[PDB]
Amino acid sequence: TVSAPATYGNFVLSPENAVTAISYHSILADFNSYKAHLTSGQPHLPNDS
Amino acid sequence: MENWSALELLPKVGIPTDFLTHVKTSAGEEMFEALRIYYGDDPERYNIH
Amino acid sequence: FEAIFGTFCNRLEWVYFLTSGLAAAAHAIKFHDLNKLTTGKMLFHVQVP
Amino acid sequence: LDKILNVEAMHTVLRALKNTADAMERGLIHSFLQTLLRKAPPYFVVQTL
Amino acid sequence: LDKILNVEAMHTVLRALKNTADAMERGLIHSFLQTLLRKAPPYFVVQTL
Repeated sequence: TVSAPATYGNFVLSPENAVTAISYHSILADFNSYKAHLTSGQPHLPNDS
Repeated sequence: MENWSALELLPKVGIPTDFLTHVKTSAGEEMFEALRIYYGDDPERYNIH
Repeated sequence: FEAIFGTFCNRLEWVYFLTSGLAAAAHAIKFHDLNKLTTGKMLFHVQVP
Repeated sequence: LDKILNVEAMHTVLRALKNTADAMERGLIHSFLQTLLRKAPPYFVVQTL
Repeated sequence: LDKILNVEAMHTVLRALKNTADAMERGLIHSFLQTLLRKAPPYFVVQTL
C-alpha cells in the first residue's frame, strides 16, 4: 500500500516578485527567502521552493 | 657500521618473531640492511672507549 | 519573464583517517619535533635454536 | 550592502580551510597506501616463499 | 661500569644453557624419529604381506 500524494502541488507567486518581472524579467523563486538569509548571514537555505 | 658492540650489552625486549624462510635464509639474503652474524661467542663486546 | 528557480550546492563529506579501516594497518603517532630528526632505527637480536 | 561582502569573505576562509583540512586527511590516506605498494611483493613471489 | 660486565657475562652463560637445554630435548625428538624411519617399510611392501 504505497502512500502516494493525493493532490497536485502549486506555486503561487509572491506579490513582491511581480515588480521583478517588470524590471529585468526574472522571477527568482522565493525572493522573500533570500532577503532574510543575507541579513542573518546564513549560507544554506533550509529548503528550496 | 652501526654500533654492534652496544646492542648485545644494551637491555632489549623479548618479542615473538615468526617469519618466512628460516632466519639465516632471511638475514643471509641481506633482506635486512645492517647485519652482523657470528657462529661462536663474541670476545669483542666487553671493551669500552 | 525568465524565472530562475532556487540554486543548489553540494554538501561536503567528512572523511577521517582514524575512521577509515586503512588506519588499522598503522600505529599513528604525533611528534611535534619531527623536523629535526634525520633517521630512526630499531636494532634486532636473534640467537638460533 | 557592505556587510554582505564581510559575511561572504568570512565564509570564503572557512571553505578555503576546510577544503584543505579535509584534503590533509585524505593525503595521509594516500601517502600511507602509497608506501604499502612499495612493501607489497606480487603474490606469486610470496607464494613461492 | 665494570659491574655491568659481571652481570652481562652471567646472562651470556644462562642464555647458553637455555639454548642447550632446549637443544637436548629436540635431539630426543629427532633421533627417536630417526629410529622409526628405519622400522617403517614402504607401504607397498606392508600391504603385499
